[PDB]
Amino acid sequence: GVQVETISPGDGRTFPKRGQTAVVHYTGMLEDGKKFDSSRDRNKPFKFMLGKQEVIRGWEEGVAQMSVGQRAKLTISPDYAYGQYDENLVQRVPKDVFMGVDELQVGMRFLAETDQGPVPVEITAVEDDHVVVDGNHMLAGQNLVFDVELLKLEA
Repeated sequence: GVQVETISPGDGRTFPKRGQTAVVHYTGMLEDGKKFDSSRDRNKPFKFMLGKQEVIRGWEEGVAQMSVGQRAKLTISPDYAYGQYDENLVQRVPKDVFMGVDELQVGMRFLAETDQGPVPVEITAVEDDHVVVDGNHMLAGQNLVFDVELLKLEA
């Protein structure tokens, strides 16, 4: 699930509700603390509507527990973030499928035709007779930690 630890208190009175626009500054990190996203690095607060599923479940339920002005640590499990690692989204392609006359790089990300539709995949390994294509989210299976400050509530 998601756990909320207060960093700085809010007003303890105004809390997000469905359909309301929450305005936040956030820093996203892996469990070890390595940063992967931060609205503060863009100098732009991040806005999202509660209940619209514009953010992960840990945010939907975690930010709802925060009052305006509050800064809090959100500890989020994979099921409440970008999901567990899906082994069905990893496959070995015999290399014949790829038909470029120029470099085919490990780490290249692109939209591939999948049974679920055109979705992003990544070449994570190339072997002599096989290419490993991984469609998992880059953060799949990762416990995440967010520094979130609820700057405003709007509607």
